Amino acid sequence: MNIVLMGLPGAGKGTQADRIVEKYGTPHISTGDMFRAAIQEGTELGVKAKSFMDQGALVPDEVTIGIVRERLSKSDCDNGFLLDGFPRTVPQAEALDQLLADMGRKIEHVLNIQVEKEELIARLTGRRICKVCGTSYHLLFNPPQVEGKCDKDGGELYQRADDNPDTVTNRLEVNMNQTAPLLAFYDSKEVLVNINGQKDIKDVFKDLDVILQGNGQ
Ligand SMILES: Nc1ncnc2c1ncn2[C@@H]1O[C@H](COP(=O)(O)OP(=O)(O)OP(=O)(O)OP(=O)(O)OP(=O)(O)OC[C@H]2O[C@@H](n3cnc4c(N)ncnc43)[C@H](O)[C@@H]2O)[C@@H](O)[C@H]1O
Ligand SMILES: [Zn+2]
Repeated sequence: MNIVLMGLPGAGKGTQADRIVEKYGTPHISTGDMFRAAIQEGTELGVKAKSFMDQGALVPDEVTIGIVRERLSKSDCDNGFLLDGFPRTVPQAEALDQLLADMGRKIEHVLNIQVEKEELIARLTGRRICKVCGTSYHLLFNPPQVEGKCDKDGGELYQRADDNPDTVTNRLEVNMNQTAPLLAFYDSKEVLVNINGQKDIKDVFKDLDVILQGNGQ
């Protein structure tokens, strides 16, 4: 289906994304991941993006919408898709509506994973990423089976440069600044669903599953 996983930095979007892909096998589209790739590719876009990313600020809308416009217009998204960490602003939200309006489609579910700020901060403090697949772990709450090695590919784990305290507080503030309105936009569009993310990973997924697995509740 056409899904959108939103939530503040550290809400467990990627974490829950890996589980949603397994089951339904829908294309995981993460703007955070795409920018990170452009950067690793060394593109001009990646150079300009990193500047904002390092600071913890949003990458300008026009650039962000642009890359999402291109990625979603690809064939591996006709049967469905899982946007992750997008949109984050109202312009992004509308640009996404029109984009799909042309393809004769629409967003069908906006899953908003909610967690209090303090938990969000603890989650980003001791987090680690797999050098090989991008997946994350948490030294305390969700450690890898074997220290420093990804459970999927044995890849090395590392801390995101921006997962430091200063940047984290700026990241949380900037993104929240856009939330309330973005949440209303979707709620008045009858597609939003809040979900308690302040629980075990498995349990947060079941709450997500209920909506994806259609069947009433
Ligand atoms: N649309 C857009 N517009 C403008 N700019 C944009 C943009 N999109 C991206 N950008 C730019 O790119 C930058 C980086 O983007 P991005 O990579 O998307 O950064 P982010 O916003 O900080 O979000 P995260 O992916 O890091 O968090 P997440 O919720 O997936 O967390 P995770 O699952 O690891 O979970 C966190 C930790 O918690 C643990 N965890 C997960 N679930 C649980 C649970 N249930 N209980 C306890 N711990 C848990 C995990 O193990 C992990 O260690 C942005 O700051 C911005 O500059
Ligand atoms: Zn990995």
